[PDB]
Amino acid sequence: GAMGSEERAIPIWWVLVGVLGGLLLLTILVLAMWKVGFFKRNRPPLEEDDEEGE
Amino acid sequence: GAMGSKGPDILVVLLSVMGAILLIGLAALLIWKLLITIHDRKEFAKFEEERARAKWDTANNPLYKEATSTFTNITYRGT
Repeated sequence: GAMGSEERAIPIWWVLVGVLGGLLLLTILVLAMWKVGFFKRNRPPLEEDDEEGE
Repeated sequence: GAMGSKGPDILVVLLSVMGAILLIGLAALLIWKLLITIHDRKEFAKFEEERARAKWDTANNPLYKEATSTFTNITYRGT
């Protein structure tokens, strides 16, 4: 046996359960990228003291 | 079940499923990437916008420093 897959059915549940976690991944990814830029400005090393200048 | 069936493999079919998750996030990644980047395009623009007018609005306007006028002062002349 080989090319044929006697499981001709393609259970969408399985795909759904995976696509469902893709929403779970979509959110963690969306955040992680949001972090790749929202954690950049949170400059915690005391940057510009008074207003902007030198 | 013990992690999917046993005779088959469920690995190949699952491999495709996982791709969708990764792809569904890569598609949303792009959309949200512009949401966080576009928030800056405004200041980034307003930034270079001020540096553009400030010059044309200072590289040739030494009348203000004087007071608020120059010519059009027709009156009793002398020297």
